[PDB]
Amino acid sequence: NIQGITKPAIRRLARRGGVKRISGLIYEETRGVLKVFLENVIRDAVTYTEHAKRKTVTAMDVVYALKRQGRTLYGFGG
Amino acid sequence: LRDNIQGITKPAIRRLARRGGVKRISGLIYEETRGVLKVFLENVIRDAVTYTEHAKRKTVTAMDVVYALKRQGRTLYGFGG
Amino acid sequence: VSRSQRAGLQFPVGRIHRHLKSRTTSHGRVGATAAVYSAAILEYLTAEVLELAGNASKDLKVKRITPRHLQLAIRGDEELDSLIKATIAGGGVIPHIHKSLI
Amino acid sequence: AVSRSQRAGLQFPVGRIHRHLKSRTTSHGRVGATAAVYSAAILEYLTAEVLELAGNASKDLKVKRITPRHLQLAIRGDEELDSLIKATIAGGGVIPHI
Amino acid sequence: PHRYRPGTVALREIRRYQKSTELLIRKLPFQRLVREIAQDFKTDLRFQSAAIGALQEASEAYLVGLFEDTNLCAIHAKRVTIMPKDIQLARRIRGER
Amino acid sequence: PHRYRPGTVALREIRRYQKSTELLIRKLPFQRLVREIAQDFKTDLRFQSAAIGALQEASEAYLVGLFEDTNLCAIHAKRVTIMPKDIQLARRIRGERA
Amino acid sequence: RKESYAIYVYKVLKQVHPDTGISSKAMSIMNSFVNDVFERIAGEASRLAHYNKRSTITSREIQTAVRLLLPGELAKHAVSEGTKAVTKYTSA
Amino acid sequence: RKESYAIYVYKVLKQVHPDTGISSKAMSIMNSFVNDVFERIAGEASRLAHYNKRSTITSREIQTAVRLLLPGELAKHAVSEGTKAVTKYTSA
DNA sequence: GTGCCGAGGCCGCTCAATTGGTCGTAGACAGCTCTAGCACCGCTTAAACGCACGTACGCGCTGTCCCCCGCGTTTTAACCGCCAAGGGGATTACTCCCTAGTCTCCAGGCACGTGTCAGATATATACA
DNA sequence: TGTATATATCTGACACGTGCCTGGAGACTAGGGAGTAATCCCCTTGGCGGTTAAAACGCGGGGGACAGCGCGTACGTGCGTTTAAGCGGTGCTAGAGCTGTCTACGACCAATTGAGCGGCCTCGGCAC
Repeated sequence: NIQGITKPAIRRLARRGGVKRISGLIYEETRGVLKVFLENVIRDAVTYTEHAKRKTVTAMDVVYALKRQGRTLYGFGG
Repeated sequence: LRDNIQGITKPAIRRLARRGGVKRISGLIYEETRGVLKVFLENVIRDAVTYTEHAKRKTVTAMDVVYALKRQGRTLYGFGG
Repeated sequence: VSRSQRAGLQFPVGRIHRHLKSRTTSHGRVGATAAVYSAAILEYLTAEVLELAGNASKDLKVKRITPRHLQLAIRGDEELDSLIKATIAGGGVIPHIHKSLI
Repeated sequence: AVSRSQRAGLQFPVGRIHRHLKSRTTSHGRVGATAAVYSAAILEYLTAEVLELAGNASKDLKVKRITPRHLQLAIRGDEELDSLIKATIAGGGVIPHI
Repeated sequence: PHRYRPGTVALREIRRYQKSTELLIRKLPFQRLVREIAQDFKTDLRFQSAAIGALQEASEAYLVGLFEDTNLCAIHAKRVTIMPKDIQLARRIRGER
Repeated sequence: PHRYRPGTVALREIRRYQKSTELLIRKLPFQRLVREIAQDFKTDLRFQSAAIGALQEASEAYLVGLFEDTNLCAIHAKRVTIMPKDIQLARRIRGERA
Repeated sequence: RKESYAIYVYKVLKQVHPDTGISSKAMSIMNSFVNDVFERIAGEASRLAHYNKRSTITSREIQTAVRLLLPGELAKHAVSEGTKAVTKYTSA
Repeated sequence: RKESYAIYVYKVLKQVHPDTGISSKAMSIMNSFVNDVFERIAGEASRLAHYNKRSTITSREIQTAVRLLLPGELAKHAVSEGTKAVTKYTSA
């Protein structure tokens, strides 16, 4: 499912940061960097869910997992 | 104890650049390295004063430097005991 | 007579004192003196964010506080950016354009 | 009579770890007996992992005692041991990169 | 018959997406990627409705913040267009690698 | 005479300072710098014998790690000599203000 | 059941900017900021009693964690605003 | 008076490399590493019970905090080594 | 190979590990109530893939200043060891008065239902 | 041709005010944290004057930085038109959450006897 992010989807993300010209090989590199960062948050949410003997990832499992990495996100109960 | 910013000489910064992998060093590096180190040193020294005044003490012990460096993110080992 | 009106604060004193005794530690004791100073720090930090966010709302002719104004007030200030190092959901970043891209 | 560390086959003290846990976290909580045995195995496995890589590199420099310099190369040289130990060893230097 | 200069259209999108607060990445392709990665750790996993919006807000904020430091490396090297090698340079200083 | 080329002498210092774990910055000039900063926070302050060495080990480790990320910006910009403008670029990614 | 600060944030806004309001999305942002600060104040003050061989946490441990978590500037104004309610609550 | 791990570090080294030794500068590095890990294990396991409405820390909380702190690989080997001493201590 | 001060192994002292016994109240797991998760029906129209052709960033080559390396006389002030006087950290004994813990009294706080205006749609004109 | 400004509209959702139940507040007594003085003697700061590492000023000339002419291929802008995002919803039943009962297994308390801290001494690792 690595083909979820299309080409114009990555271009829209670079316009917010301040990137004018985007190379053609950026779409091939952005998918690899995002997959590495996503592997640390998804795996951390599985361990937090199995500790409570639950099979459904709740909304609080993502907040408690992102606090240890440093990217604290608000607006989701904490 | 006045104008002690001239302690870091020119060859003192050259010894620290060779450990990382810096070949040639510019002339304006000495004027910028002293200002960067002064900003970083102002966060660890100030944090050690607050930790010492809480115990009603006047001398900065060795334990106050380790507790102040752990909160900033630069944990230093060896001086723990 | 509640303990919040006697000290001149809007934060609950009994709630903060009850929460502090249920964290750390077992041998540690949290008296009534620590609850008064703890409610003053949370109230001053709350009014400081609402003051900077409420000033920018008067420029767009709006009434309710939007999450977009909360990001421009926290990230735009050089004193509240190092303290609040989180991420506001639904606010974006500060619109900045470099001079080498014009 | 019989120590708790000898029955479990570990070298770390079990009574010292269980005693220090009750003074930290939490207030109105209790520390289970099974938690002290599992905590002694984590500190023992991490200790032997650093000493294993440091002892092999120290045998090549015709030295017997473990120097603080070899302890830095055994941690910073390993990729898995670099992200876990994010501190700074006093008197060890960095990896000679050129 | 009427074509703009290569640079005026790209500059108009900077002042538009920076003011909006909606999500840039869609929700359907992003939901299928999370279920695939989580399937390797635990099979037959489920996600709540609010759990999808929490992961999307952190993924978009991380990609936007990373592009800010990545574009600074191109201007510092007397360039304008970003390069794939500039991502690994900024990730090494931050501590990701 | 026996004048070496400008380049073969600077490379020898990289393989020498990286092997020894000695202190690069001196102790006497660095002691007067700490007392000047701590004079505005609280007057009549003292420092122990081990407290001075702890602050010196952290200052050398911070300057060494800062020069590693700064030297990488020169190779990306097709340069060799470091510049003061390259130091502010690496400090912005880590999050160091001012 | 749900112990939050949804009734205390709107009271402070009415004392400074009475001609303003709040939304459902903006309520969770201000509520998460207060909970994150309280976790850092109680966490920093807990280590002060253990490192100094103490137990009873009074008003001295709360003021110590203010100057440590704040890089000055705003930390000075919190001292005058914190001690104003302590003396008023005792001398009453 | 001085509760440290100066007698337990040298015992593990004798079981792997008996022809080696230790110094005073190297003992402070290994002692500070165990103290820093123990402060992170108890700190991570404390939030596992409060967020799930619990008050007892058993063997399930220590194993859960291992995978959360360790970036895999070494976290898998600690499970087989941790559970080996738990069953041996109970079934004895 | 030649010299000096830290590491390994002993004896002794006394903090706190380990046993047995009694009983509070955490949490294992029995069944029941009913939120909101997963899979699939199809119309409407945003946005993704494919690809035409100039436009203007990245590329490499090579001047010519004026960057700061490399080597050596003279110089400022660091490291070394040892002297004497008194700041303010250490653990050591006593009682004031902080704040943990028990019932009873009665209001702050917070779930659900209720009006009507904040600010989102997308039609207008007048400009940047 | 491209973003603001303007009056109009639409119905989701913020603010208001009760119904009722925890969990805030107050008087009281029990007992241990740490008030703030009273002690000995750790190891900070300041003093002198030797030796000899390494800091500072100045020399000549290699090879670094980065101005600017111009080859040639990657990617900006936009018409045409593939195929899957998102909207209106309806049915089935996983497994989150709240409330029961009564056994599994830590805390507290109080006499034993061995783990391990502090101070000694003899090499025997590794510094010049």
